[PDB]
Amino acid sequence: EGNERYEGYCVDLAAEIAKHCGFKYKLTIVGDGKYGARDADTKIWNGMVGELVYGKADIAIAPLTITLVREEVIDFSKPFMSLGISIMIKKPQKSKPGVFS
Amino acid sequence: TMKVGGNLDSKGYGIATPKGSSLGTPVNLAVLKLSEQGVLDKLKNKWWYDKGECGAKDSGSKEKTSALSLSNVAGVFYILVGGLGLAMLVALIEFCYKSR
Amino acid sequence: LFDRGVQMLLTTVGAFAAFSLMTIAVGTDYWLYSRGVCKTKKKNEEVMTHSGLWRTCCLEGNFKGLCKQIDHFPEDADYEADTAEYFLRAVRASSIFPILSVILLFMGGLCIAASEFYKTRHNIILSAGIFFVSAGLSNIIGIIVYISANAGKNSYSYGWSFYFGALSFIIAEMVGVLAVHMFIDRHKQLTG
Amino acid sequence: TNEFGIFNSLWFSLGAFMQQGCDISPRSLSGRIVGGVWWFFTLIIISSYTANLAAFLTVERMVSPIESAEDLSKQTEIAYGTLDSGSTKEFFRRSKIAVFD
Amino acid sequence: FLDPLAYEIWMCIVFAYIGVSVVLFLVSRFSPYSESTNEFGIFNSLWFSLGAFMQQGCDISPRSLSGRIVGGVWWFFTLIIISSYTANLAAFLTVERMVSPIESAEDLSKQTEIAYGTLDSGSTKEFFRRSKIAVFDKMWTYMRSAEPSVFVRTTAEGVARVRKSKGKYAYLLESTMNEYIEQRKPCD
Amino acid sequence: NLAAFLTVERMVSPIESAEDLSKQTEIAYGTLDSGSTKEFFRRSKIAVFD
Ligand SMILES: NS(=O)(=O)c1cc2c(cc1Cl)N[C@H]([C@H]1C[C@H]3C=C[C@@H]1C3)NS2(=O)=O
Ligand SMILES: C[C@]12C[C@@H]3C[C@](C)(C1)C[C@@](N)(C3)C2
Ligand SMILES: N[C@@H](CCC(=O)O)C(=O)O
Ligand SMILES: N[C@@H](CCC(=O)O)C(=O)O
Repeated sequence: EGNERYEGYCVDLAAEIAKHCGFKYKLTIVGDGKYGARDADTKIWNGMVGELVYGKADIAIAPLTITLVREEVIDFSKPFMSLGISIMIKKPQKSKPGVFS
Repeated sequence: TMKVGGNLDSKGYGIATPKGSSLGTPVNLAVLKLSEQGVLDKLKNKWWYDKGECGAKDSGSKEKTSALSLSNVAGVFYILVGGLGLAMLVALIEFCYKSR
Repeated sequence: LFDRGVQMLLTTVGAFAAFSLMTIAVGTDYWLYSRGVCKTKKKNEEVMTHSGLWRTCCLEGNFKGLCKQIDHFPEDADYEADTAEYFLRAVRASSIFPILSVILLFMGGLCIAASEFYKTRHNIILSAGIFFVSAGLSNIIGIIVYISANAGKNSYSYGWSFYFGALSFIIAEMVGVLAVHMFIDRHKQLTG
Repeated sequence: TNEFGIFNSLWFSLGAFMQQGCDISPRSLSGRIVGGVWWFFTLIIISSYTANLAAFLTVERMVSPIESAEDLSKQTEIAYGTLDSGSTKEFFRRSKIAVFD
Repeated sequence: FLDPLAYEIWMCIVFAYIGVSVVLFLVSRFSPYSESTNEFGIFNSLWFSLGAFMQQGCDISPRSLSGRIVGGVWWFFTLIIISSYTANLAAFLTVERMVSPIESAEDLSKQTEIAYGTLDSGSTKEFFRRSKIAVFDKMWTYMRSAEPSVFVRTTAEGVARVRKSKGKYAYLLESTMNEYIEQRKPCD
Repeated sequence: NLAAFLTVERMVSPIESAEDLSKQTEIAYGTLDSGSTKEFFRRSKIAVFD
């Protein structure tokens, strides 16, 4: 139940941080399964961002990405490293050379 | 399924806390201390790069061959068979030259 | 040149032998041993495959001999826009060149029959040799497209009914040689 | 003096470039030079050209239908999308760059 | 020596040689007129097409336009296929080694396609249980997380599981006990 | 010998990852003075850096 169910990069880095700074921690899953954003209608933040903003959780450790709108309602630490936008497609097969190549 | 293109942004992740939570400063200091310790890349090796267990790790560069096959050079037979067709057609038309 | 008197028999029997082998090759429902499916979906994962020219079929499957005539099939992840691929599929749906070769070899039968019916008007008897070479080319292009398609190692094995596709070429060109050995004197006997 | 038509001169050096013989030969002053040096051409060109032949016949490239991430803007036969309520989705909404917009 | 080319191409190219071995004849025997006016019979068409194929041959030649056309085209064909033979041996006479994963157990510490284990209840197990070198520590992290059990209680079991797994199970042991399985038949 | 040419362009193209550099005096090397790389090599205990 506690923290041994979970495995992964964020699970490990969470363990490393909580050990380094020596504080008791409990991994928990966002109820709505969303990363989190403000509702355009109600301005209510959903997702893990909601979980922080409305006191459902004490710290967020996830691939929840830094955004300036999130910095309006939460604090993002220094980053561990950068990443960017990309496209996923099913790749074509390696091309058999041309008939007259 | 495959990456195409590249990063549109110099963006990244960060650890996050409720705004003004006491965790932010020890988190940030630990994040800094981890960087010179080199933990972050070794976690990344452990969660992406070591897990590159597929043959695509190597299959694009391996040595030798399974021998060559017809389909790689088959067009050479097309220009031959077309030449043999021409070798018929020439006689088919030169008949009318000899018929003159 | 030898056995000048019997060559009309030897050529007519050789031509009929080539036609028999050609139509057995075109008509046989199996050519080679491969891996694949018994039917156009034995069909679940793979089976030892025993297809012919126009027909897909299998050997030692959970059923045998329930072969099927092939039909046109699409391709995955592009490369179909190329004219070579498109034409290869259009041919593979119904291989024209072997039956065109059958038709040419029958027309060679008519040409040698034209030795007697309205007998040997001009050098027409040359035409059989042309038809036999064109049948040869139609067979060899048929083989080239067949292999270049289906071989796409293969781990296949080739049966005698596959090799009859080649042997009908070898023999069709020997009947070509016989047809020339006929023509080269028959047209001189006609025209001096 | 020459067993040559123009079609013969058009043929003999073809066969020589193919590195096989034909019954005719230059048999003359200044014909030695033209026939003989032409061997040097195939002796270097063919030798070098016909060396990586095999490799080239199995290069097995990939066709890369799109590479710029903007080719998707050029077409609709390939659909594309982002995670709903996601950072990338809202960034594409918010980042008012024409190539992105 | 036939390795650089497949069985089916060596089989079929004969048919192309046969073709040129009689196309020259058909080209030549269209109405030579004297009867002698065109040289190439079947046997000489076959020979010139062979001297084209296996190279060499400096004695005969067709004068026909169509003849020299098909001769040049058949020479062009041969140049390609034979030089392709001359090339592809480079892929055989170099990098002939078969397969050898992996040195330093580098890949073993990183992938699960090859399982590995030490002798159970033994010095090597206890060494992996403690040794802090990153390759050893990570191989231990595998074995401690590897399921089902990888450790063998005898060297006999180790060798047996290596053999029955076709090398997809690798056995970690002391090198002289290892080398008694290499200096001795079946030495596989 | 033409194969001995076209089969190989890369002789060594000096040292990548500073591996052999860390293990040789045959090439000298340094960081910027008074800089965070210099301090990183001062402190980072990874074998090649140290
Ligand atoms: N090399 S990487 O992609 O794994 C990567 C990316 C980054 C890391 C650390 C690593 Cl290991 N942290 C640095 C931060 C550390 C401190 C210094 C800069 C930032 C603050 N920037 S980063 O861009 O957020
Ligand atoms: C010497 C040779 C031997 C064979 C391979 C080479 C590449 C070199 C071409 C040739 N024509 C045939 C002549
Ligand atoms: N990490 C992203 C995931 C979704 C996206 O990038 O669009 C987020 O926090 O929203
Ligand atoms: N002789 C060894 C056997 C076990 C091992 O090799 O690890 C020992 O004493 O432990």
